[PDB]
Amino acid sequence: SLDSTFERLSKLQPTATSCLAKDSESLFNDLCSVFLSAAVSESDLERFDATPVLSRPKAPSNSFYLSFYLRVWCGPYPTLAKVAALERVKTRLKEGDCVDKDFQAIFPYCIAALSDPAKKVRRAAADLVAVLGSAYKQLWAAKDLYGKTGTTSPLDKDALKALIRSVLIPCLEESVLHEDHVVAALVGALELSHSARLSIFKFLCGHVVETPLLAVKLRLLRSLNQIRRISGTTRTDLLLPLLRWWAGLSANEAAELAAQESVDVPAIDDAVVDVVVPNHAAGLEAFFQLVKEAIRPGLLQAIFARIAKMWPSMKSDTKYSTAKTLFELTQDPKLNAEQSDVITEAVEVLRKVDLTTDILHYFIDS
Amino acid sequence: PSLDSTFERLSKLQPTATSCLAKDSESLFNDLCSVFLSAAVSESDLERFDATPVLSRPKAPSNSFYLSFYLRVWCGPYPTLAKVAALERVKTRLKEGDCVDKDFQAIFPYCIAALSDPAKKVRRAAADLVAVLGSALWAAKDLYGKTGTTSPLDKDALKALIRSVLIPCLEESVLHEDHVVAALVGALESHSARLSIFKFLCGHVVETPLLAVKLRLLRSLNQIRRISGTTRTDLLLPLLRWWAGLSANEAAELAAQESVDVPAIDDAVVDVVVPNHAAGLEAFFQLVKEAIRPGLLQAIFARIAKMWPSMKSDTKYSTAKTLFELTQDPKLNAEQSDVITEAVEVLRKVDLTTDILHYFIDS
Repeated sequence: SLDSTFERLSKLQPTATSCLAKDSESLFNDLCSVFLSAAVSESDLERFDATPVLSRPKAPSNSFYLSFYLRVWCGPYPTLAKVAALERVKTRLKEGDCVDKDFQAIFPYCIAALSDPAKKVRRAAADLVAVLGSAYKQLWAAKDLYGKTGTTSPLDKDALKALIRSVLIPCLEESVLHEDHVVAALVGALELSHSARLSIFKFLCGHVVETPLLAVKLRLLRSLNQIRRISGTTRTDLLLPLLRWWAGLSANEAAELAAQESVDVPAIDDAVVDVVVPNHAAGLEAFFQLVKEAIRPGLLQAIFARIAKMWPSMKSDTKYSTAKTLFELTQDPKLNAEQSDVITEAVEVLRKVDLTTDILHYFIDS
Repeated sequence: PSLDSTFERLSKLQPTATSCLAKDSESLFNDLCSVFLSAAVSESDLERFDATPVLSRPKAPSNSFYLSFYLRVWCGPYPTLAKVAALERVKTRLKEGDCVDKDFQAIFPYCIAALSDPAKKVRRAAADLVAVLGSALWAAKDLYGKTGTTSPLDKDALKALIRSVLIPCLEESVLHEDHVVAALVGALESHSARLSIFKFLCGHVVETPLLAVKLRLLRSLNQIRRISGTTRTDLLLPLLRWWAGLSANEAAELAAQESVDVPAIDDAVVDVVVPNHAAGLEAFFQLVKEAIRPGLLQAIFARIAKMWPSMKSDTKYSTAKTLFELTQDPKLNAEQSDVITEAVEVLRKVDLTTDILHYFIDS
């Protein structure tokens, strides 16, 4: 109409559950449908922004208002709406009531938005990071942003000033220029402070585990995954439950979440499996456990292929151990009865890899 | 008197028909050769010697001794002037219409071997001799004792060797020590005279006692897997068998005698076997199961390795099964043989197939 729908939304109940949370799913789509039509007019854009369920005067108290737009960018929605959303939050956070709460939990989504292909979106997330950075020079949605939990390992003060001032703000311009430059920049940052790399690292990783946005997981992972270790803690040591969650869900379940965000299941499989580092005993065990349990085939494939890629940098003795398991796996009575593809995939690992003298003696002696 | 004492001592020695490229006439050859190396520097002593009655000019070709002596001297660890002297003595001895009735083709291997010589003087002297041999069967069953030229060249095949490959690349081979082997390879790579030349060359390589000539000729023969249905392996296998038969003593000794290296031989002998040769690879496995010199062992396995990528699809499986079979052999395991270790080195170095791996697992 579009005011008839605007009035339908007028009589709507404000809430505190975030949009990045389970309970508010049915609400979000409804609002989001309207936003996709309202965002073409600055007039209707304000109409929408203003209806009381969004609760502009309740962000930062509420965690609803910002969460809605976070989710609208980083979502399978056309460019002008991702821009519009980034702007609604950009201008809304300059208002003054907002200089007492922290809002660090937005940076994952800005970081994500800077990997976006649309030039206008990268510039919009750039501007938004600038405003977020001017702020300090406590925590918004600290435990409610995804419903049950929020920002799991918060960012330290020195780590925050290092995130903004050392890694985030200096790379904005080239990040607007090169759709790829963000992952490169963020990796080259966490590989400027010694313990700030660690706190930024943990912070990013936790948000990657906890969001429902597969898209955010991927974009953050394009960079986060290409970091083997930082001061005694491996990225696997931080992200392994992401792998256990993703592996556990059915083919339906994965196809369905992926469809909802219009992302490709294989890309997720690859990204999830890339969480495990070479000489990580527990990550390897998780791999072997997960393949013994019934799982999506593309995931099975992705896991074994990862074991292969991991093989060259596997140390000598864990190489032997991985061959022992692969062998025993070929020899397992239950999988043999199933004639599962686990056998064939395992033998393919044993082909494609460069074996060692010791492994060969294992093969000979039984 | 330059050499009168020695020449009178050689006078009293009785000529024989057992050839120099044969077994028994060893100390005799050594003796004659020692004197020759000193006699070859003076034309006076060269002629005194050439004439000595035990050499038995002009009884060659009645007697296979005279020509075999100088043959053995080109292809020996002897100074340049002595090899040239021998090449010249045979050229001169053979332009003499005394010999226009016998066929001296059994000399061509030794010329070919001689044109690979580094010293240019030797190369051109062998050039002279190839041309003189070209203007025109000697020792056919005698040159090496029990056998001679085991597979000879027909009329068309011999004229093909002379006019087609030898004499046209002759001058460039005198300039370049390399152009000989190259010329012969690019020659066997006419038909099917190629095959008769091939058999002929190989027969002399198997049969000669001159490891140096075996090598020099193999530098070429080994560069040819097959031509018109016959594998070089099928022709050279008894060489491999003989050579594997030798003790470390005998190989080091024979090698010393000609001043060639046991390893270079190990290499050339083993490359005799082409990849997809059932009987040759089978021979390898038999030989390694028997006692052999380690250098040969290393070389045999090293060869199986190199041969692997060209092993046919199924033959990879069968031979990997065989290698495995060796590693599990209890008698060798008690010996803690180096065969086991070299086999596992093969099974490591090689790209396996799913079928081979399943063989390993179901083991």
